Amino acid sequence: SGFRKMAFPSGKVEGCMVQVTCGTTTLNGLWLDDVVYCPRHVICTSEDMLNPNYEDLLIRKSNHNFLVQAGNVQLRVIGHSMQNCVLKLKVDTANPKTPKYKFVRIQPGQTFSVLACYNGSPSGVYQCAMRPNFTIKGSFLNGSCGSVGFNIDYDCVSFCYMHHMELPTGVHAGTDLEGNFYGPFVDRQTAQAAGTDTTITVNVLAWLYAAVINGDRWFLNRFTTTLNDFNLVAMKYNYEPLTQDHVDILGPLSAQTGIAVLDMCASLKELLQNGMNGRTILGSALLEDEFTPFDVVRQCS
Amino acid sequence: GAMSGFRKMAFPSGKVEGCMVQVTCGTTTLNGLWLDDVVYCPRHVICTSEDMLNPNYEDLLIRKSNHNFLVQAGNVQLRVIGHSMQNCVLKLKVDTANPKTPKYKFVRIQPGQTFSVLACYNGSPSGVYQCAMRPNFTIKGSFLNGSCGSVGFNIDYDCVSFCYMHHMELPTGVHAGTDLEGNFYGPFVDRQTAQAAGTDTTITVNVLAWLYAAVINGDRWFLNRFTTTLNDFNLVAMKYNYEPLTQDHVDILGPLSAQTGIAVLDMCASLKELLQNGMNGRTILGSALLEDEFTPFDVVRQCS
Ligand SMILES: CC(C)NC(=O)Nc1ccccc1
Repeated sequence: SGFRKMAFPSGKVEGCMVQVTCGTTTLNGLWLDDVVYCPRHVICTSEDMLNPNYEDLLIRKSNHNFLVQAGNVQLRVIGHSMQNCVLKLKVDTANPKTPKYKFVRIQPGQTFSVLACYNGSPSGVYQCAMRPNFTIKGSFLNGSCGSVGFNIDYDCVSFCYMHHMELPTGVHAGTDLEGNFYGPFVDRQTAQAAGTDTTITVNVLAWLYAAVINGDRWFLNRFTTTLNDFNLVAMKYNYEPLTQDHVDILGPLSAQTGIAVLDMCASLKELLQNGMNGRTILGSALLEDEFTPFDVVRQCS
Repeated sequence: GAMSGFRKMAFPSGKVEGCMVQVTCGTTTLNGLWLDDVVYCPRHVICTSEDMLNPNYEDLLIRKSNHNFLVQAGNVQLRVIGHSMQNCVLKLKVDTANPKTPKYKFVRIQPGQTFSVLACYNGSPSGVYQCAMRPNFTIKGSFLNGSCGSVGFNIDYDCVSFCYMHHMELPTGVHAGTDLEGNFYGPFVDRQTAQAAGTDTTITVNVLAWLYAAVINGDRWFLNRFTTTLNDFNLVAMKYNYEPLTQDHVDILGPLSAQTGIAVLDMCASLKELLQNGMNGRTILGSALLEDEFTPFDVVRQCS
């Protein structure tokens, strides 16, 4: 018993963090093989960062512009290129601490760990989910530009996120490791705000399934709803609509607890309309939405 | 501001990952901590299921030889050249010093203080989380199976301060353990006899540090114009199962009080009203819950 949210052990990622400096700007880079990955906005001054031509500003930088430092050892840039919003700096030295790794792109509602870094130094690690509005909750004290998000599967690190900027609303925004932004954001000093966030409905249901596996059962009722009717009530409460895909992902938990997905959806619809009336689920008075169905399957199976 | 939307973080775990090993005695398998040429693990690794109600560890240990213990780091078998007991922690000397040994200390923590736990299974790091030593001397840990010997730690200036090792799960869902010198936190014993955690309380000094942090970051809806006496506050607080506040904790919040202009007992009056009215969907620093697992030490350093 006991459901604590956990981040992946960060050691494999710690051995890849470096410090990247262009002019006055300093931020974190990801050193894998003989390439350092970092946000492309490190080559911008105050003049440039309003509507910059990144590819034109980038060719006109040499290789020695870039100050790459890994501990006390300065890595030697022997080439640079751009891939969407990530700058790629090929260096002369392969990282001997390079782990088994992959670049993957995740979907809103999926969870990963972030290794918060400052000036290339790892400061802390936390578990989070990609919000439905494609932002990640976190403060200025939860990593600066170039900190990465990742999952670990087997012994392989799946890099899925790189932090590019902190929005004023206590959330940050970024890209995958191929430079494609998550959400309608641009790497520019312009008026940018996150849309209205919603609650990740499939994750709440995963969490309610976890509560049932830990014998927290008071909220279960004999009723079922339709996917159509559940969605009607869900959106009124700023919950995400549930898709038939989400229903299928929840399949294994339904088979392991005996609670059909639309059976559990009736309990969650009741929770939304009446609250918990002074009760708790898994020890919390609030519904958790940063546990994927697979997070529960790992921890509770 | 700086801490708008702050999430709690564990320390980067890599330095501890390098010290985790698997310790087996007979058919019992759990985690050990490999520092220099010593492996530390719970002493009940030497117990059978029948020993667990009333193990005589001194008796069980003297019947063990160095070759009773199987220590494994990855695919490498470490060879035990000695064993001794320090309180509830078993200490296995091995013939190989851990080349990944970080700079480290053994420290005992008080309730309310925070640290990270590297949850491990079969010597293998599985996950990491940040927590506080609860006032009832337990920690709320992961689902678990065989995470005994997982350690809790702080990192400061690349030196790892080891403060906790997991020993047992109480019937409540919470966990109990020792410092790295083998002394339990709280009144628990490493036996399978009927043990129950006391009624847990909210760490009030940590809540007040959190509310102060919210004020530095411009989140001010919960402040009132009232103040209170320390003993009027403690009368109300304990009725909400909040931990009593001492002059020590008043002093500890002193820097935050000076940085915001809000006297500690002023904030206490604000907290008293929060407990009265409740946060009912309203958020502080982006969190819909009164956080009690962030210490005044961390707030002052993150809000210079
Ligand atoms: C509750 C919100 C902030 N999320 C987290 O706390 N993730 C996290 C995971 C492991 C250790 C510390 C934190």
